[PDB]
Formats: sequence, structure tokens, C-alpha cells
Amino acid sequence: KLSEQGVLDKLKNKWWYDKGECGAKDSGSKEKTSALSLSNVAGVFYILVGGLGLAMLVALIEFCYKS
Amino acid sequence: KKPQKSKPGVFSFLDPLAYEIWMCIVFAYIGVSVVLFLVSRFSPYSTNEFGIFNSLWFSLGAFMQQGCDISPRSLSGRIVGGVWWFFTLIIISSYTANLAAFLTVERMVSPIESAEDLSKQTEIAYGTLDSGSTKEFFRRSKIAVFDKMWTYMRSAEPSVFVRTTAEGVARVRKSKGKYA
Amino acid sequence: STNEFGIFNSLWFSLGAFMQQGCDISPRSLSGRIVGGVWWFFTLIIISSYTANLAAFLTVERMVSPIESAEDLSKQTEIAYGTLDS
Amino acid sequence: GSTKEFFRRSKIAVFDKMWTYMRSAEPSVFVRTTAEGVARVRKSKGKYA
Ligand SMILES: N[C@@H](Cn1oc(=O)[nH]c1=O)C(=O)O
Repeated sequence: KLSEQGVLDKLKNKWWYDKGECGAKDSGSKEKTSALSLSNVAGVFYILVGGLGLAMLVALIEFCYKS
Repeated sequence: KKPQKSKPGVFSFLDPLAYEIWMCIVFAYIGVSVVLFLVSRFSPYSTNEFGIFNSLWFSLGAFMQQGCDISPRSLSGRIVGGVWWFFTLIIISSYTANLAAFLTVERMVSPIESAEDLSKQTEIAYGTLDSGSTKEFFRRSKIAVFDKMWTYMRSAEPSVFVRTTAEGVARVRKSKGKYA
Repeated sequence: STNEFGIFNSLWFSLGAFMQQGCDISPRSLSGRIVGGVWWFFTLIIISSYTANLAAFLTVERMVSPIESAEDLSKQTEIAYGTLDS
Repeated sequence: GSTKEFFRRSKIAVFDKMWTYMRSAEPSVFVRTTAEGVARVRKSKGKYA
């Protein structure tokens, strides 16, 4: 009797809608973008300092082909 | 509260990167010049001009993308000249994106003005003068955007209703824009 | 004995440094290169600043309101008002 | 069918807006058979749901 006239459906509209929502209200304007972390650009340093060592190994193998 | 802009610091231009990045940039700029210094100043080396005054200056010109005076004429010198170039390609380009990322977000920041925005913005709390004509106007409300407020204003914690208007202006002034 | 920095070359080193261009002239002193160093770091920020903001104009549009709330109607004397007779 | 009647006696406002629209859209968004109901998706190439 309550379902054919939608009293129960309105109670479904009652209890799950009155508790406060978590929808687009915090996806809308509760974001500001951060600065870049080091970890976003960390792998460039590993290629850099790894390139620093790989330059040092070829400088030592020139010492063989110079001698 | 009328949102006057907060003035940034004078050191706010470097805000797209973290200041932990910038210190690691300088430590990298020091080490790359010294590694090239040891490569250049080798014991049989002819005509290798890259001293500690040049290799400090060559890496600076490579980092700022403004060219250089001379390039390293040695294979191990071209390696460190190579990886520093791919270093300074990314760090400059990553700075351009996050500085664009700050400004694209900042123009999407819209002020709540049409009172539908006020009906949706739970971050800014809103209240009325109780025992007047405003509070009764939302009591017998027949518009759903008004209905949401009277759903909220009865249910907000603590009391958003303010007894006098002078304190009603004061809860705007105290919250600095957190309250309506 | 070669002071290639004239008053007419100091403009030209500084200009292509502002226009991201490679210059043939380089400072050869510690008192000289500190000038060219911080001028390089200056233009690195500014061109990135110009690129960033112009994206933000084109990404987010914001069409301005010419007239508002009848105080702007009194000061504006370009528009013509309209009313209905009878 | 049973879909059109489910929006007829609708008690949810997001469902209510559809039954406000589906009765009022021009031309007939209701389709007699499902094969033509798939066809108005295929013809519109994403303009129709
Ligand atoms: N003067 C008003 C009272 N009032 O002032 C406000 O600013 N809101 C409000 O309800 C009244 O006659 O009821």
C-alpha cells in the first residue's frame, strides 16, 4: 500500500538524501593544484647522475686507448 | 566578505616547483660542472679550455638554454653535455606546465554569486537574522533552491542564525569569507 | 685588449637573451658573467609567465558584463535605453 | 514494455526529469521495436541514447 503510492520511495528519498552529500560539491571547488614534488621529476636526476658516472667510465677507457 | 586578493611573497615565482626541487637543482649544477672538469682536465687531456671557470659557466649557459661559447670536443665531455641537456629540457618544460597549471585552476575559481551557487557551496556556511522576515521567508518556501537552504539552515551546526545584525556582520568579518 | 662590449653591443647581448636567442658575445669576467647570469634567469621566468597566462585565457573564457546594477547605466553614455509607451 | 511504465510511476526526481522529457521530446523518442531502437543509436552515431 505504501509502495503503490510511493510513501516508501519518498522515505527512500528521505533518509539517504538528508544525511549530507559527498558528490560534486567537493569535486567542484575543493581542489587547488599542488607544486611539483621531487618524485614527479626524480627520474631525470637518475639519468643525470647516471650520465655523470657513464661519462667517467668512457674517460677512463680513453686512458687505455691513449696509452 | 569582499575577497581582496592576498599579496604573494616576493619568492612566490618559484611556487610551481617545490623548494626541495630547487635545492636539488643547485646540487646537480655543482656536480655536473665538476664531473666535466675532471673529464676535461685529464692528464694527457690538446687545447682543452674547460677549466673550473669555464665548466661552471658552460653548464649555466646550457641550463638557461641560451647557448654557450664552446662545446666539449671530447666523447666523455659530450656525454655529460648530453645528459645535462636532457636534464634542463625537462626541468624548464615541467616548470612551464605547473605554472600554467596554477593559472588555469585560478581562473576556474568562480565567486559564488547567484544563490544557486550558495545553495551548493557547503564550504561557506550561511545564516540569517533570526526572528525577522528573512527566516520566515525561507520557512514557507516554495522554490527548491530556497528549500535546500531551509533544509540546511535548520540543520547546520552550530546555529547559523544570528540574534543581531551587528553580530551578523561580525561572523562575516571573523570568518574572512568562510561565512555568508 | 679586446673590449667587444660597446654601448651598442650591450643592447644586442641583452636583447637576444630576452628573445631566447643564442648570442655570439659572451662575458669573460666574473664581474661580467653575474650580469649575464641573472639576466638569463630573468627571461626564463618571464617567457614562461607569458606562455602560462595566455593558456589560461584561452582555456578558461570569461565574458565581461558591460552594464550592471544601474550605477553603470548612469556612467555609460554609449548605450541607448528602451522603454514601452502606453 | 516495462521500461516506459517504470518511468511513468516514477518517484525519483532524476527519473522524473526523464519522464518529463520523454513525453515532451520531439519527435517520438519511443521506438516500437528494439531492432529499430538499436538502429537509432547506430544512425545518430552517439547523438541518441
Ligand atoms: N526589518 C526586518 C527584519 N530583518 O532585517 C533583515 O536584514 N532581515 C530581516 O528579517 C523586519 O521587519 O522583519
